[PDB]
Amino acid sequence: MKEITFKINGQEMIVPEGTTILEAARMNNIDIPTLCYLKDINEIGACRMCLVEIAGARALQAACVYPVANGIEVLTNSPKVREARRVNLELILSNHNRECTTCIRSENCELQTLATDLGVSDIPFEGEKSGKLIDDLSTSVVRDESKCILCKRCVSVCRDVQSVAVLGTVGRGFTSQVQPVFNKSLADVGCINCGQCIINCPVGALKEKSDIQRVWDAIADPSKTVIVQTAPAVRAALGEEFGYPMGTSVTGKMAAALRRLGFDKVFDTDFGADVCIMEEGTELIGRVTNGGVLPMITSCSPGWIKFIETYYPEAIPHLSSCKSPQNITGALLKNHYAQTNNIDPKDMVVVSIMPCTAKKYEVQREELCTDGNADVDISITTRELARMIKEARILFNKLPDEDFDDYYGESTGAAVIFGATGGVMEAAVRTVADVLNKKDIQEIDYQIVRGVDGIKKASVEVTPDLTVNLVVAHGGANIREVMEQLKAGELADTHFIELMACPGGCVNGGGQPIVSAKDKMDIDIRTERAKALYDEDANVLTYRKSHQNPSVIRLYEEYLEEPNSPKAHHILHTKYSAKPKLV
Amino acid sequence: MKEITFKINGQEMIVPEGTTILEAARMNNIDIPTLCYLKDINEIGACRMCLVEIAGARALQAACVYPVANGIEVLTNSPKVREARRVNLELILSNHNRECTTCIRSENCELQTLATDLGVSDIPFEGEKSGKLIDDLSTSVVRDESKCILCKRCVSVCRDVQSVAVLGTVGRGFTSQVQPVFNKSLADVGCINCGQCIINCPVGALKEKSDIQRVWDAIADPSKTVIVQTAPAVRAALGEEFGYPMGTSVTGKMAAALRRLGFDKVFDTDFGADVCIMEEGTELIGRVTNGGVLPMITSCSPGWIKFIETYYPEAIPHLSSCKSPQNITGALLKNHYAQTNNIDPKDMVVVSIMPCTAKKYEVQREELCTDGNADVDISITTRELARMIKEARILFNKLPDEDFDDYYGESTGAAVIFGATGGVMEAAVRTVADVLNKKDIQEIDYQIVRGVDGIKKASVEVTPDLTVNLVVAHGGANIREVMEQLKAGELADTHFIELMACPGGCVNGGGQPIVSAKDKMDIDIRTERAKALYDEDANVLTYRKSHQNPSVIRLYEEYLEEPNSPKAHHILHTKYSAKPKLV
Ligand code: SF4
Ligand code: SF4
Ligand code: SF4
Ligand code: SF4
Ligand code: SF4
Ligand code: SF4
Ligand code: SF4
Ligand code: SF4
Ligand code: FES
Ligand code: FES
Repeated sequence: MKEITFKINGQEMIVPEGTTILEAARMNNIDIPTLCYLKDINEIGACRMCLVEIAGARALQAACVYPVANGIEVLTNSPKVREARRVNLELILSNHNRECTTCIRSENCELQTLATDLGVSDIPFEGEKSGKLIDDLSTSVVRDESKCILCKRCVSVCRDVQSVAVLGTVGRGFTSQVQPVFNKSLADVGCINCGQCIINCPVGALKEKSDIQRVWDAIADPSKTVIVQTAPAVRAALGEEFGYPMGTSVTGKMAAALRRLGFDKVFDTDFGADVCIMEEGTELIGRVTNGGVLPMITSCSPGWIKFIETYYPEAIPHLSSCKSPQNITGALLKNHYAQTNNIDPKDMVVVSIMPCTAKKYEVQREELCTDGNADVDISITTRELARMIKEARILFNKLPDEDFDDYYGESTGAAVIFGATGGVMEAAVRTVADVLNKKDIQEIDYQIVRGVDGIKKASVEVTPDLTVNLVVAHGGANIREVMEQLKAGELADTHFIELMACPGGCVNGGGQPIVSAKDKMDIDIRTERAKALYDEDANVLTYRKSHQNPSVIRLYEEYLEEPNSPKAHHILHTKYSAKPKLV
Repeated sequence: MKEITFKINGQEMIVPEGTTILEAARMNNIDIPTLCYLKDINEIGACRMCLVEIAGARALQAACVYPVANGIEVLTNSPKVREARRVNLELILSNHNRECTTCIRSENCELQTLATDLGVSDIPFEGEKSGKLIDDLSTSVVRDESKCILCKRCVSVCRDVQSVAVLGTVGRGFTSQVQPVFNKSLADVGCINCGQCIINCPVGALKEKSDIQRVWDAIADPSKTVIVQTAPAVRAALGEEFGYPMGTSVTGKMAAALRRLGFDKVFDTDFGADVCIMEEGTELIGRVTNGGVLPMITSCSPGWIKFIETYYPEAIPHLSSCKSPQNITGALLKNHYAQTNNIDPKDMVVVSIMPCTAKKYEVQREELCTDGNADVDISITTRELARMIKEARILFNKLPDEDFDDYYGESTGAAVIFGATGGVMEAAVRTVADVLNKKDIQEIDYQIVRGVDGIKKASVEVTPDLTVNLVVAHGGANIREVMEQLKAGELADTHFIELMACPGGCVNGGGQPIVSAKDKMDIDIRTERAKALYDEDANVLTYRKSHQNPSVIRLYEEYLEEPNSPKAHHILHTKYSAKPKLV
């Protein structure tokens, strides 16, 4: 490690080799504007915002990608720098459609914050913006080309982080635009509905498919009763919308606010989640005792199973036949609650507040229906629920707390930890150990693989006669790596591999509220969300295990008999088919 | 008091007579959109944004000015209400220029918040705007009629609370615009530079005169050294810009930030304020001992003295020849500091940070010059200081603290109370009692006059042979009332009256940062600012009395000789002439 000495603006510093002047000034309490810069993701120098005077330099240099050097002098407040920033913002703003009353981003468009910050009132230079081509055809992602700034963040994210890379650049000059391949639509190619591309864009050129009109139409029907259900991870970040500090639980406030909307029933996805935990435990027991297809993987997140269908069909024996916890609880409410309440199943409308955006495509699937009836009707993301609350506009900061409904709102901590990565797998191994060997484990040690961060390996003795190999995976690149190893066959001994496309778990999902870059250089939002969720876990004083909850025991005794029954297979078990690829 | 029962949205409530529905919903934790409503100021129903359904009503009614009645039923989320709100936003935005990148208000324009809140899709209803012209001619206030939406808050403020009313409405249809009288400019009529009209406008149609370009030109000069001057009320509300809670002191942080800006010298006005208090007290003693013109009034705030010379020339003999504390400090730096430092008086540039906007007109006055030299050069408000430091872009939330330079940065609590209501006169009577009778008083009981709030009276025995009558006034209507009473001669026995043009004192001045009506309904920002300033006063552990400060004693002994000297009169005392009126 080499030590570099540099002198800026009255202060000298020693830094390691590879240091950039930007985060060096950040550490030394100086801020420089950023558009195209992301920490360790997009470092190319296309933004052309961050100019600083360099001693001995013919012209200005961009501080974003500028490596430090020894003995240099840097001054950041010359008149040339200010004039260059003003003129360059005037140039770049002549393309972005200036009707900022109606952008979804609106208040936190980083371009708008820069525009106000530089105080550049006038725009002397006119122009002819590029062609307006609204791609309002796909299922989840909507693109608008009248806004895009060629920041290149979206393409870098979809190339590196997700290892999919269905976006590229075409043309030259004004003809240069970001497009999918073959001039098709997003849904016509192998897009995974990752949600990272829509969350990382600093302008609002991308938006999600809005179904709030359908929601208002559904709630407007007196003949239709509404069943709303909640994720464990909605209270992980929603408080950030209302100016609350990171890590606030508003669960009772959320229930009260949803009741003020006039929803007939409020409920949690937790109960069916415990049901499917019992499920995967049951076919674990079966595949152990019958030599089932191994290694086993879950079927929780729609995104990566979509990826497996699209790209690697050869692992289709390895998937779990179970349907998603969303799908489990949706079918459960549409059947058992309907039987108890003696109401026509078409007379219920079920709405879900989930953070994945891939569920928008997942609900559109033909085969996720029971008895020809829709298990769930409308799925919505956290951001658009927030805007629904804002258009209703109840002062959220003074709500009291409320409880959930019988029976399917009850909670357990091992099912609270669904929000973080591997909590599903933790609950599964804890429950199967409790069932088979009466073993009381709370946490599992994880082996961090050298050179790859985000992949986690574990192996704990479930029974003295059977030690189960455990692998955790989040991040599309990690999925690609572990799938390549699985095709190579070196994971033959492995038993469970848990996968989601979105890195860091659902707290880092596509439906989570938008955050800027500044807080990302400060604090990992994943870390604070995980701490808040784990603190919520430690406070669950009713049950830390799913199989001990009296509600799931009641349902199993009365209506579900045992898992892997013919009724259980017919209602909760499904098959998947490979999808045609257009790549 | 009559009790009214009303049943809204599933809950019944009792209110006193005259309690309209909006605050009834507010205390019941329900919010309704407001544009044209202000608490106790503007109740007219022009906005037509706050529509709510009423049982048995042919059409919708505006909740803003709708009185409650017994046995009514109110529904707030019918589809009719939503469609009406959406169409009225679509209509009203068709006139407001949609160039929201470069409004001064920008981020916190209430129209932007409403536009995002209602989630308006597009504006199909095109056309042309009203005729436009920018009156970029007045000294302080700048108008842009292309933006304004006929909220009528500005005209109500300038009519009621200021008792000036130089704004009105003209024309029919599109020709209906708010304008001054006789198609003139703002500076051509009896405008007082109140600043309330600037602070209260919820759209950004009004702004202050910007001189940041002159500031950057001045600081760019190496041949000119810069001395910056701070008012005590600057840190009363600066923190609100950076997301800090109400009542945060960043004084040392401000000193550090200013030093990072390249200012050569920093100084606090408390020294000159103490000198002015001594001069006023010496004039007190002289007019008592020589039968001077009574009652005594200050000459502190430029606004009200502008009002007096413009409207009531008969009060000139009752006025005090002393200049404003910032002006006296500027002259002192122009003469005594120049003598000590042996630097040519034109080679200094002095910039002042005032919460008044009337100082912009005040510095333009030709009579306020010493020896043909400009006492102070540039004055800027707190808001544009925030803008200049934001574009300077140092991360203000992690700055350490710094001290002020000698001998003119030292402070006393008697000068800390300068910004608060009545503190100047408090310090004056405390110091004169200390000088003449060695009387130790910390606070004086005040008589609140019945029927008028903001007019404040006291009479405590300064000496057993002389009790001084004490009156404090803030608010243009209160100024008008006390001036009318003075002309009637009812205040013959009175000795001191304070006149602050902006209501509530300079802590509520035009230079303070913009706040929204949501802030104004629940809490008075004046109250929290006064509490912060008084807590700062209680922590002043160096001196609670001006005349015990060694710095003022040194300057009086070495350079100022005795107060009310011929040199003191020639340097610190001035005459005012009546200005022609065009009303
Ligand atoms: S980039 Fe989009 S959100 Fe930002 S100011 Fe422009 S239109 Fe508004
Ligand atoms: S969406 Fe547009 S602005 Fe955002 S990264 Fe992609 S190309 Fe750049
Ligand atoms: S959804 Fe995923 S695959 Fe599709 S463009 Fe975005 S990041 Fe790429
Ligand atoms: S992290 Fe969450 S949103 Fe992302 S794929 Fe997994 S379950 Fe879906
Ligand atoms: S009213 Fe002014 S500040 Fe508000 S959006 Fe329009 S232009 Fe921008
Ligand atoms: S400044 Fe103009 S737009 Fe604002 S309230 Fe007054 S008249 Fe209406
Ligand atoms: S500065 Fe004062 S007098 Fe002039 S328009 Fe504003 S409120 Fe009225
Ligand atoms: S109250 Fe304050 S801001 Fe208003 S005129 Fe007086 S000193 Fe200036
Ligand atoms: S912000 Fe520095 S090059 Fe992008
Ligand atoms: S807020 Fe203006 S009419 Fe009600």
